[PDB]
Amino acid sequence: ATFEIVNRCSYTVWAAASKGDAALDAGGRQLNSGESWTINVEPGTNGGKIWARTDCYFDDSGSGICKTGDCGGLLRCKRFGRPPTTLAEFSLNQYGKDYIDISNIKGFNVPMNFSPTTRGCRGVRCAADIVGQCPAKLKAPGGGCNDACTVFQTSEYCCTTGKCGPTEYSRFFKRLCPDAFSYVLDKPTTVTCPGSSNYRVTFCPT
Repeated sequence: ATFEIVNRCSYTVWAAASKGDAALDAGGRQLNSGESWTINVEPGTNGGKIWARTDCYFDDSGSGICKTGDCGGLLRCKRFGRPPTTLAEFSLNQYGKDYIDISNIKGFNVPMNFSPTTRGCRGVRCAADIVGQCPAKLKAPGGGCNDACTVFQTSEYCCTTGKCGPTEYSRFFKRLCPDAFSYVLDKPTTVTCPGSSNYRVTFCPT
């Protein structure tokens, strides 16, 4: 499956793509404002994620740091990134279909649209100004709006017992972005697409 990752932000981002224990394609790359990076993701990838990283520094070897979404200091991510990270999430070729969503379970850093480029399902978008509106207790000094699990480390925010409900903090993300997951047991906003669809993730779509 091909994913075209497009940076429509006025600022440079460093895209990242991983299934948690491995890079997807190169794993990461710089995208200046307006640049497009096409990656190939193996069919049947389960639990894949694409995100943006902000305010990164990398040396010649591809090691450094990002203010948001840092993946162990690597340009070429092989693991998931450090919150806050708006997440484009996908499991492909799962019994004939692909499944896509946007999640704010790990916070929000950059606005995102995640849409098919092929026929047969709709896209999802979280493009509201979540950083600017972020509750004070969730604001990431590094930049971004953390989720409440990251900040407070409770069973209720992290849904550790599988019994949690919505919270004042999850309802903030949900209000700004109804089409993204706001907490682990949120009513799903997952979209069913044709198996072997192709996609585009646009940062700052508006």
